[PDB]
Amino acid sequence: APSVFLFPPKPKDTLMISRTPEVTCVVVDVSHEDPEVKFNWYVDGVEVHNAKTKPREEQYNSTYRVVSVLTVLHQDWLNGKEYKCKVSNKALPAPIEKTISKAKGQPREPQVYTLPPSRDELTKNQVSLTCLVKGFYPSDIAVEWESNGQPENNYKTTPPVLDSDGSFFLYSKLTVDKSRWQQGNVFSCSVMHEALHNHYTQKSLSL
Amino acid sequence: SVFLFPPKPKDTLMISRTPEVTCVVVDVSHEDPEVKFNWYVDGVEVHNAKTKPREEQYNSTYRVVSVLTVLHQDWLNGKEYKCKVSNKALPAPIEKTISKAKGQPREPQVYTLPPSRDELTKNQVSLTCLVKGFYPSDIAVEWESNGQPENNYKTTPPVLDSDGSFFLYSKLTVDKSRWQQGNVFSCSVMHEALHNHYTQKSLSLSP
Ligand SMILES: *[C@@H]1O[C@H](CO[C@H]2O[C@@H](C)[C@@H](O)[C@@H](O)[C@@H]2O)[C@@H](O[C@@H]2O[C@H](CO)[C@@H](O[C@H]3O[C@H](CO[C@H]4O[C@H](CO)[C@@H](O)[C@H](O)[C@@H]4O[C@@H]4O[C@H](CO)[C@@H](O)[C@H](O)[C@H]4NC(C)=O)[C@@H](O)[C@H](O[C@H]4O[C@H](CO)[C@@H](O)[C@H](O)[C@@H]4O[C@@H]4O[C@H](CO)[C@@H](O)[C@H](O)[C@H]4NC(C)=O)[C@@H]3O)[C@H](O)[C@H]2NC(C)=O)[C@H](O)[C@H]1NC(C)=O
Ligand SMILES: *[C@@H]1O[C@H](CO[C@H]2O[C@@H](C)[C@@H](O)[C@@H](O)[C@@H]2O)[C@@H](O[C@@H]2O[C@H](CO)[C@@H](O[C@H]3O[C@H](CO[C@H]4O[C@H](CO)[C@@H](O)[C@H](O)[C@@H]4O[C@@H]4O[C@H](CO)[C@@H](O)[C@H](O)[C@H]4NC(C)=O)[C@@H](O)[C@H](O[C@H]4O[C@H](CO)[C@@H](O)[C@H](O)[C@@H]4O[C@@H]4O[C@H](CO)[C@@H](O)[C@H](O)[C@H]4NC(C)=O)[C@@H]3O)[C@H](O)[C@H]2NC(C)=O)[C@H](O)[C@H]1NC(C)=O
Repeated sequence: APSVFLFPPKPKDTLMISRTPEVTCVVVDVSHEDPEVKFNWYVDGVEVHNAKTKPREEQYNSTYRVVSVLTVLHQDWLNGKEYKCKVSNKALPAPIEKTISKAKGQPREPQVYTLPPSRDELTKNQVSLTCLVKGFYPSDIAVEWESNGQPENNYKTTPPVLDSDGSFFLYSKLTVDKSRWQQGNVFSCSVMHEALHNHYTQKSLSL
Repeated sequence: SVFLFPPKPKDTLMISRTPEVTCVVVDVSHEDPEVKFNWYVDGVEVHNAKTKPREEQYNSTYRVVSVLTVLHQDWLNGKEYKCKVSNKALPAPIEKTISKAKGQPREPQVYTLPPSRDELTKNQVSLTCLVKGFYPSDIAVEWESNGQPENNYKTTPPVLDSDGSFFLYSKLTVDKSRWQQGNVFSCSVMHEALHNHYTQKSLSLSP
């Protein structure tokens, strides 16, 4: 019998007016015997009609996969609207329902702090530039690094972690050739979040 | 449904502790709840597992569990632990295997980072412990001061770095005053690839 997965928009998508945030309702394990899928969409319990439902794609395990995509208003998502996908199939005793929304709670502003490498790490060929991002809510967030207006690609960011006050934190780690750090180049940690002014801040780091 | 859980990292690294592998069984009904367990170590049956007396969950389903005690070195030497389960609702007995992640162990580099200047505005401050370059990801991190344990800390999960090794960050939050006074704070790290399975690095206010 069929299964349903509801996917939220990307954090970046909801924070920038230029981007297009979407909610996606994927349905898997639809059979040949009853292959028709109907989708119904609701926003805060109210039906909407603007969703674009893709034609169904057969898969290698001889089950059908069908996707539906609802485009979402930036402010609706940020204002906490609930997005419901109702999925109907003649193989299902009742239509499956999933709901998704922005995590509930008062948004909190990220504190962004850049940390230089430890003295001890200077023995090595490469060094670690650390960006601590703390006290934010909800956990939806995007983090990036750049230098001299151009993007630094050798970095990893930890997932968000629930702190003891109910807020979230994370760390991002940029790895650069020691030489570059020594020369005095400026490195910048960019952070995108709803509780930031213009949904964006950045903090710089150098010696 | 059956889920096989490994030991806690701390348990396998200290001879005093008792590492255990746990075989948790979910969705057990009242009509046919007569669960059995068979355990094998490297394909060889072992009879020293203790099965837990049962508890029941919020739904009509029961939550059931068995626990096998494990030799420290067996787990560190990569032995395979198999849990076999039979039930009246089951067409066939479910079975699962688990073991330590394969690969050459790699030693953690541990670096302590003091708070950013900007965070000094606040009532509390963040002491950061960067732990990098370790393999496998099983690891334990702790903080202490004056030989006594600091409780107000959180540690990120391990994150896969670009070289195939893992890193993480641990964040200790202390009252700003304490940092100012010049107290010494220490980040303790436990891992298989460390000498005596243990290292620690200290942090304090350096004029
Ligand atoms: C038959 O085949 C199909 C398709 O398989 C084809 O494709 C290949 C994979 C390959 O196998 C090929 O041979 C086949 O032709 C199978 O469909 C698959 O079915 C599984 C379920 O069995 C389904 O479930 C998992 O997927 C969720 C994540 O999916 C995203 O990421 C995947 C990679 O990680 C992608 O493959 C997938 O497309 C999808 O990708 C995202 O798509 C959106 C929309 O397009 C994009 O916007 C997005 O960017 C993109 N991301 C990425 C990274 O690409 C995963 O989340 C599901 O997890 C939940 O379900 C489990 C319960 O089953 C829970 O254990 C789990 O915790 C998750 O749910 C939690 O709990 C509940 C929900 O249960 C929530 O309330 C809660 O919030 C949630 N989170 C928690 C608790 O934290 C799940 O693991 C696969 O996605 C699906 N594959 C595809 C391609 O659709 C089918 O199984 C086969 N059938 C049989 C019988 O064999
Ligand atoms: C009736 O209720 C029960 C009880 O649940 C209670 O929990 C509450 C939160 C509440 O919501 C309510 O549900 C109840 O009060 C329901 O059962 C629960 O749900 C599922 C059963 O479908 C089951 O499996 C999921 O969790 C697995 C891990 O659970 C650990 O962590 C949970 C917290 O996140 C704990 O709740 C849980 O106890 C367990 O905790 C660990 O336990 C050991 C004990 O030894 C400790 O040592 C350990 O420290 C401890 N804590 C933690 C934090 O670790 C999870 O692994 C499962 O995920 C995999 O399998 C899914 C298949 O369902 C895949 O979809 C998914 O991708 C996962 O990943 C892949 O799995 C394949 C194998 O399938 C691997 O090969 C592959 O490598 C792997 N890839 C990955 C990860 O990339 C799964 O999500 C819960 O355990 C169970 N809860 C309990 C408490 O037992 C039940 O649904 C209800 N009944 C009905 C009919 O609905």
